[PDB]
Amino acid sequence: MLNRVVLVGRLTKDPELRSVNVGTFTLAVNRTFTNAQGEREADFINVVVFKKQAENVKNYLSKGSLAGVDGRLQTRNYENKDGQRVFVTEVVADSVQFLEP
Amino acid sequence: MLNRVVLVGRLTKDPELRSTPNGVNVGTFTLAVNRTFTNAQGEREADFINVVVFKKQAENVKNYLSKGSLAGVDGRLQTRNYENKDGQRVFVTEVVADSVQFLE
Amino acid sequence: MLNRVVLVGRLTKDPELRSTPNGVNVGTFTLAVNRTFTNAQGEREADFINVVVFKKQAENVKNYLSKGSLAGVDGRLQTRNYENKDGQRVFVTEVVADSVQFLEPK
Amino acid sequence: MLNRVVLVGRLTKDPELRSTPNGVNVGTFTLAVNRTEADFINVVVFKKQAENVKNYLSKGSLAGVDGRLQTRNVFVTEVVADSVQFLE
Repeated sequence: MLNRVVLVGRLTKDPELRSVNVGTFTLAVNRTFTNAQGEREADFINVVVFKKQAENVKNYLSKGSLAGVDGRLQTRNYENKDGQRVFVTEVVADSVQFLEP
Repeated sequence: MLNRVVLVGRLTKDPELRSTPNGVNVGTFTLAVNRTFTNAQGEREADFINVVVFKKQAENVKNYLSKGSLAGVDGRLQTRNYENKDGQRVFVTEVVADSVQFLE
Repeated sequence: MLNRVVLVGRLTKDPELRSTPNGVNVGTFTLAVNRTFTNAQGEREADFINVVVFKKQAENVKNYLSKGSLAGVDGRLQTRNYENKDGQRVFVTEVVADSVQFLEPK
Repeated sequence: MLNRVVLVGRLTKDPELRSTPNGVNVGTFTLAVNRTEADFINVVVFKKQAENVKNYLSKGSLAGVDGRLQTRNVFVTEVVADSVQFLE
């Protein structure tokens, strides 16, 4: 079934590599509208990359970089230290685009 | 900034409709999108995505969609975070649908 | 740069298979995807989008899909331009599909 | 049925102004999207958003587009945009 996600945003932090081996960062995607006082909210979207795509993100992207992301939405579920269940939704990037020279 | 999500899937359960303290309709359902590839043993697994609609979009999805209905969703990916009963910080990301298309 | 198209529609005709100078099979069909809004005349028009598939995916669409089959298409949008006898130009726009989903039974 | 197109590229010229028979304003530009050789995709915007694009974007500017795909006739298919997002 069809599953497609496209985002442009800026990384909140420097990307992490993680593992089997996965590259990870979170993208702040400003909304296109504001309230009457110009306050603009954002969404903080976790993205995961693999292989050379994971390598490209590690060598090009840093805190604050504007990036383009194209992928699938995948959901998983785990339990943590305190004994709580966490519901995870993320973008698994099929192609990431560095939008800055 | 660009924010676009398009999915096709089937509802896992029947949709729920509600009215905020302010009296606008909010519709909720979860969409199961089978993957296009297979896992290490040849299984095709699914993803279970929470979708949100408002206003007439929420009404029409409530009266027309039921458990198992094939639907296409066009919208944006939005993130929230709250502190629920047990006392947890819970991070929710969900699809806010600009248009739901009844495919059956 | 990002280039992304997601469509659902019904095939206008039955799909075509062909095999290039090299051997690879190329699948061809065009999709009628009705608009979500209405015209000044109160009913619903569609847009007719050419789709291109390759390799085994193109085989399946030839073996499974027919005129009227509802299908979903995911891919990238391509533009090229070439000619013919009247050596003047044909402007083609199409979607080359990364994945097709057959939304009806067969 | 679903019809969504999302691109990022650069305008080949400055966007143009124009209006329909019924006086509605239209802004056009063609978008040079890069493969990863380019694709050259015409984009249409409407009403006030045409005033937006004409002020914000010029030849070479990096814009993202989000919208529907539409056919017209001389066959022509364009991207009717729901929002152009000025990135540079």
